[PDB]
Amino acid sequence: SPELIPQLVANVTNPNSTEHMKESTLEAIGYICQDIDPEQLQDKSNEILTAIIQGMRKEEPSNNVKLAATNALLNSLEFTKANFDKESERHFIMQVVCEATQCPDTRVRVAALQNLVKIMSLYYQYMETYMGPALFAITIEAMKSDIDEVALQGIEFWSNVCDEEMDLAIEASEAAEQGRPPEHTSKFYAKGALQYLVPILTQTLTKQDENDDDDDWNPCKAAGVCLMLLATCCEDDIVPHVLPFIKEHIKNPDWRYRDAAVMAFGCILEGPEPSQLKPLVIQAMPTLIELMKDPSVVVRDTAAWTVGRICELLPEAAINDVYLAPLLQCLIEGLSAEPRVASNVCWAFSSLAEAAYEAADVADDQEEPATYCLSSSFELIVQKLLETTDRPDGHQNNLRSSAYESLMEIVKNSAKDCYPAVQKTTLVIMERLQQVLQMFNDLQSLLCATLQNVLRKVQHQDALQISDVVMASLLRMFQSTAGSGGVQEDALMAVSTLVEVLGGEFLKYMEAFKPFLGIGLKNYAEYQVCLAAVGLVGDLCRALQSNIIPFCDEVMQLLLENLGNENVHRSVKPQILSVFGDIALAIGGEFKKYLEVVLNTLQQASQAQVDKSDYDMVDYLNELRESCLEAYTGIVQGLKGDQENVHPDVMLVQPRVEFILSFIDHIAGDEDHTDGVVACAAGLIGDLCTAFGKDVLKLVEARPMIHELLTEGRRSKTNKAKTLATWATKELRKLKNQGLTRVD
Amino acid sequence: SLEQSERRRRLLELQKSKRLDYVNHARRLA
Repeated sequence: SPELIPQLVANVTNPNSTEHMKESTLEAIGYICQDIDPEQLQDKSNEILTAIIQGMRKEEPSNNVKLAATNALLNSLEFTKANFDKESERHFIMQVVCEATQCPDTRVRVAALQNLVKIMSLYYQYMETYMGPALFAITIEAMKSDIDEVALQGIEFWSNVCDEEMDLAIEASEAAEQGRPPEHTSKFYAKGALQYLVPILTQTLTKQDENDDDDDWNPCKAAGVCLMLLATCCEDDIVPHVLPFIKEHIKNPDWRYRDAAVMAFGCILEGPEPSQLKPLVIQAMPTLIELMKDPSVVVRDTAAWTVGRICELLPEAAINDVYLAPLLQCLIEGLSAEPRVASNVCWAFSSLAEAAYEAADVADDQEEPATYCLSSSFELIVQKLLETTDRPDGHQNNLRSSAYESLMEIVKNSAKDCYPAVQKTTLVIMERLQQVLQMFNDLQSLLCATLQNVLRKVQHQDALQISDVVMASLLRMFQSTAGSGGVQEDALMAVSTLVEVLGGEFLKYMEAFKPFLGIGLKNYAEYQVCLAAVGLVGDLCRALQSNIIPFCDEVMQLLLENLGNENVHRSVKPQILSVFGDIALAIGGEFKKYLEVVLNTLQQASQAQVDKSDYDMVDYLNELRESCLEAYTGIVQGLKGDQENVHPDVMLVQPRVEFILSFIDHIAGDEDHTDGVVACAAGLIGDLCTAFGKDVLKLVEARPMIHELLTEGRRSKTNKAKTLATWATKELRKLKNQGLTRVD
Repeated sequence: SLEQSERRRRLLELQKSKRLDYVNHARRLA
């Protein structure tokens, strides 16, 4: 900064500067610290702090100048690292901040505590046990204040202390395992303040905003998060401090205390040893079932969340031959409650399904369990979740997404005596495939997983009926609604799943789908959709095999036009080349129609080169080369066939063998080749051996680097290169030893 | 989104392995 920063600093340090001059400049200084990177500001940090501390000092009469300077400190902490390093400069900064927290003005008071929070978040290691009680006294008093903006800073401070000390606990745990001293050692401030922290936080849980709002962030919510972070930070230590509050207020006539009891209990469910928490959950269960039917909307919401958190963190307790029946019964009714409650109920069911599935007995010769502890309730709970789906208020609290997520999870994690209900409800879900698609992000992957799951375990004719529904929904989708880029991609990946499971039986749907597959391959602008469409063709090649023949003319046309287009993202090219191999492998001799142009494309793509410097392009070249090798492999094998002798059709690839082996030889000579490329090269060499015979051996032996590439492959770490390089060596050895008479 | 990238990578790997299984069947391996 040529002259600017010094000008600002001088206008604060100057004793003749007016109240306006100092105050306006510190705000200007403050915003500058929010702008530039430490590149310029770390030289000036010595001078910027001089002006900042000058404005915060006890001796400054104006509170406006104090606030401006205290706010400026907050923004400058990103590069006070070198100043915090020396203890005397640290002693001065800390004293100024601590004295600023005692200022009669509230605006300064809050900003001074904001500093303690951020300093704690950044420089934990530089805080000595010396500062321990000093910081404890200021932040605890901040917590006990009637002003909410003051209370929030006191709570956030310890939440940040917990975050830092949890990472240090992790740091110490791995250091012990490895037999090392931890790089940094925890000072356990949270453990030492826990006695005093919990009574305050439990009491702050009683100050809920009766006029409820999710956007608003207040001391009551912060307290809940704080107790939760204290539970994971201090583990079993927290239990004796929170439990007497819970037990005393769980049946308080005042809803605010009753709500605090269920919250506090829910907050301590992770951290302490599950062996302590399980009997406590069992003890609290009857009361928990009562609190589900609480008159107060607030208590129910917290009760559902507590139950929903029990099911996730402590599954063995949620399943109980004693309380399961009344638990499931009240969760059913909870789906008819407000979205605040019903969403957590959905979450509870999903965890219960996983819990009941994991626990279920599976014969050690069988795939799935015959029965599980949700079988009696299965049909009822899966029906009420679908009705929860039809709720016109499903948008709020994300009820609709929670209901579908449950429905899927329940259907996935199910016993055999639930299969009729599984099949019925999964038909309904697939009927609404469009709005499930157009609906967080894992929901689509979980939908593909469940569809994959159901199709495999249900009776074959029932899987065909589900497949009929899925395709009926997708074909209606494409033909009705416009077609969003993210939506189409998810729709294609959905098709991929069905194809991979159905195999050759997908041929039913091939007619009605081919236009929409074509739209995907024609989508140059949104290449992610394109890549998915390219991927699907390969899946179709493995599924339909030679039955894809009457669909190849068009597909091949689209794939070749895609390659000829100069504006298609580079990711698409190698995938199309790979899929040429899948086509040739599927259609066999029928490929002769496309052969010339494909071989000419592969030849051009193989000779493509990028410069050594570009780290990204070198990774791309190998991805392109891998696809080139794969393509040839699919072509050589495809025209060869699976018979006794080689089909004469491969002799059309014979003129290309010289180029192919030169391409492999050039790959071998390149030190920067990948294990995937080496594997694909070794694979191709073996293929050439089986197709063309002893001549290949001679041409391989004349290119000595190929011998080295094979040696490298058999010794490689990966399973792919190991297997294929051994196979090519074996195939080359067969050609070496053929026509040799054996003797005893 | 980070969730959509991993959803994309997982499918490509699966398609690549299924391709390898089909070719190695034609090659007669393992």
